[PDB]
Amino acid sequence: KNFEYTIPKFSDDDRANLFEFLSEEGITITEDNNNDPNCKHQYIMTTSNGDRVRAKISIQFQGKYLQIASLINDFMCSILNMKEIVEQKNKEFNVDIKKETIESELHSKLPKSIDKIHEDIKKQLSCSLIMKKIDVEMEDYSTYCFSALRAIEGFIYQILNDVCNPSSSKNLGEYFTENKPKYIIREIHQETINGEIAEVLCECYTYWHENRHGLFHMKPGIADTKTINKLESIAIIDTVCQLIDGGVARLK
Amino acid sequence: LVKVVFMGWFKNESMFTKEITMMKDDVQWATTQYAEVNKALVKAFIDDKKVCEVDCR
Repeated sequence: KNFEYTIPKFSDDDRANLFEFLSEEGITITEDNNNDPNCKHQYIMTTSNGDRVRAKISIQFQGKYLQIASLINDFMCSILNMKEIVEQKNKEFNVDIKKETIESELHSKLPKSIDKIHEDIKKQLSCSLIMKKIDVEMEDYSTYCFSALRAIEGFIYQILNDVCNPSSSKNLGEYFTENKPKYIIREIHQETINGEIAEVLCECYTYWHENRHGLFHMKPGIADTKTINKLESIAIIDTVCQLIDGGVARLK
Repeated sequence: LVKVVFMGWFKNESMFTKEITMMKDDVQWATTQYAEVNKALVKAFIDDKKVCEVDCR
């Protein structure tokens, strides 16, 4: 599998070198020969498994395997600044928002989980809650789900990460196996996971996986222009927070 | 918040397409999902230009 991602702007150095550390744990990056030259630098990003990647120039990656792909993504969330968005929307919209308002909404959403989950997650959830603030009706709400789904996905890692701290840094499916109702932990991990932790994980994963599947499965031969209804989105955003907030409480 | 068109190719060379309006920063992730779910190669275009690509066949 391969990928290419082209990022406009970026780093201005700060972000890039900034970016690299995180990848520091743990992949190997080395400069490489730059040929035709709108590009200041070219790098190769490496792994024990056999990954490869690229650069750079307002930056581009092409890579052999997905894994660096994830890391680059998590970071960009990391860049993510809440205050930051706010100016944009109003500029997008008439509406003026006290950002500090949302947390009220957000805190309200995760009464027992607010301070027990990674900031990264909050940011995604907070993004999803924008919808409640804006009166204007809209064509598509899918984006709001996307944030929701992202949060829950992270939430799963957060648990996974603590419960099993693995060099491998693999993928969610890996931990999980299929049963006709709620999903279950792969047998291989049942030794280690094997909890009420498992139940929380499975409850969450199952919600994510199907919704992800519902949203992104495409029929071959089709050119979808469909849109996601508001209630349609609310159920999801709301449902997720409950799982997250609920999970934390249940796993005191 | 922009309109994006996703284009996908299955292993069998069939094709799929989607138009969504969504916040820009989610596009790659989104692109990633389409490919991972359908085992497909997906390219994402904004304003007629290709900003992201992922392949999972």
